[PDB]
Amino acid sequence: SEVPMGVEIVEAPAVWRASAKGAGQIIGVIDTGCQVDHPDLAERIIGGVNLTTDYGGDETNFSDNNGHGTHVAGTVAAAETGSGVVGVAPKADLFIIKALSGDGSGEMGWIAKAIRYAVDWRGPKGEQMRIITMSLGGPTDSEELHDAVKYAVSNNVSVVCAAGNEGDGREDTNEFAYPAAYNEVIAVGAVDFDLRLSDFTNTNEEIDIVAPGVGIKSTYLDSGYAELSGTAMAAPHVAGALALIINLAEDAFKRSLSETEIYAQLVRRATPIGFTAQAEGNGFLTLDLVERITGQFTEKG
Amino acid sequence: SEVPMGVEIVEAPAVWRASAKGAGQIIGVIDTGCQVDHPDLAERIIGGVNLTTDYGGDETNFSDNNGHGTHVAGTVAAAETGSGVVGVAPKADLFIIKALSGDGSGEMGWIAKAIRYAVDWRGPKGEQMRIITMSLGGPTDSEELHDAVKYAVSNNVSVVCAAGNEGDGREDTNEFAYPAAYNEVIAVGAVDFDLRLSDFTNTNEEIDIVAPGVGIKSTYLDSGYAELSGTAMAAPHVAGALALIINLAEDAFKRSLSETEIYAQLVRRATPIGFTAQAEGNGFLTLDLVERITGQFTEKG
Ligand SMILES: [Ca+2]
Ligand SMILES: [Ca+2]
Ligand code: NA
Ligand code: NA
Ligand SMILES: [Sr+2]
Ligand SMILES: [Sr+2]
Repeated sequence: SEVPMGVEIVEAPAVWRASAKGAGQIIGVIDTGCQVDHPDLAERIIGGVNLTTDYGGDETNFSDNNGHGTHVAGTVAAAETGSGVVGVAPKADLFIIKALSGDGSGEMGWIAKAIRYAVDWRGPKGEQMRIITMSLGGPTDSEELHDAVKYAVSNNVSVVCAAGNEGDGREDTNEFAYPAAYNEVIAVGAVDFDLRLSDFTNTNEEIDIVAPGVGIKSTYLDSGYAELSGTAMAAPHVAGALALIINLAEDAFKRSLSETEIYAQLVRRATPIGFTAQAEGNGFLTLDLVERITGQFTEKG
Repeated sequence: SEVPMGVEIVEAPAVWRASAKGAGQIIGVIDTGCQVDHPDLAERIIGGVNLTTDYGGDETNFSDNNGHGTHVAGTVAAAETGSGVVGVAPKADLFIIKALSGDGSGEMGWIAKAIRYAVDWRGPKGEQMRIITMSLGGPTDSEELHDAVKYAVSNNVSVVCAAGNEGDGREDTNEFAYPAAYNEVIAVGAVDFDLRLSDFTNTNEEIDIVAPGVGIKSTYLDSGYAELSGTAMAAPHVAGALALIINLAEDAFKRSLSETEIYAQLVRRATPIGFTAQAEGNGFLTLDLVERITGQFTEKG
């Protein structure tokens, strides 16, 4: 089906109805930018920015030299179309922030302003962003990346990061990457479709959750489709999951929720597997877990 | 058994082993003070303060004129003894803050300093407090009660409050009490042993969880035992639950956790019943829920 397996095990379809499919949420994608014209993405993308000196400092060209950030974006919100793929939140909107280059590398300061950009951003109506996603990592702790992050988190924005693919198969070796390594962030590691712990996934004391990250079919360059692998692919499932969660929990609680409140709601939709918390964090993302533990039986007409 | 039913449905016994029974955590009880000599409490109480002008401004007499704060304290940590009752965290220590009078009333400013006291407190080693509990409510929002609360929460202290017993049986009438009504607090409503929604429990958009609050047998005055009722009795189960949760989650995550992190861990040990979130918040406190969803089978020798 139009739906990939990762969007499936994560249980997004079980909650689309109650979540309005992510409708009304704007997700910032910080990556190598995006193919704006891909049929599976064009009505999701409502804008973007270029902060690399790719295309020579060209502030408004945020298309994709790599293919990476096109992939990630599909996982977050590839729309339903009969065609290709659907993302965890096919009614959420994507703001593209190209802060990586065609070589897939970026300088700490490209990231930091990307974060700030998205927080400080507004669009026509005053439509602001609530989730940001970054399937990208750096071995280096520079403060003020930290600060951009803390800037975000305390203006009720949720920050979702790939954990890093610099690890072995020991839960007990711990390997870090930034910004996933900061506490304020939602740091996502990777498992495959058999919930086996992918080898490359960084383990540490700051991992929040894991999601599918092996052979993820999603939107590719030149209106294509490709299967990539990495914690870069895990991260966006939890990015989308958050648009669902905000909607369905703001319904239920009948008000706005804090960053804190959102995180708690994410975490209660996580199911431990058999790995340590340094490896799986709070568990694997199971978006229907709350319904399932509650088991009300309702009429059917 | 020495164990009351509320400590039982809440599933405290299922996690005592892994939590060290609350060992190493100091819970502040803000109430009508406590019978320091009750056999079921004396080795739990490691100090206390009097901030009422009961016993004429007598700063160091924190015994109990009412019986209320003796009850609450038992629910939090009545120790195992073969005798009477056991609390949700029978190895946690209690600091008594009398800020209510023999008439069970207190002035907003007695509360506010009680909170501040406990935060700013230290004992011999530099043993500080992590949980505070307040089975007490006031119809009035005075800022700087708010601030005491925010003071607490941002110095990694968790604040646990009775929701209020000024409600009907409609989930949709919403009735408030302070400090339970502030967002930063963990506000607890009451259900009975059949998970029926007790009538008196305040409902609103700020309720976090519910726990047993009908006919709670606990430690009473003059080394007695009594069954009281109210959200005042719900609150302490979640107070104790937090000492368990901190211990077991700091084991698992192998570091210190923030206020945020603690709350998420509480909330994932809550099971919705069939009521709205205005009524049950995130659900009923089920301390073994995480194990149960994870279902690893381990050897037995
Ligand atoms: Ca490792
Ligand atoms: Ca009501
Ligand atoms: Na599609
Ligand atoms: Na006892
Ligand atoms: Sr985190
Ligand atoms: Sr709250």
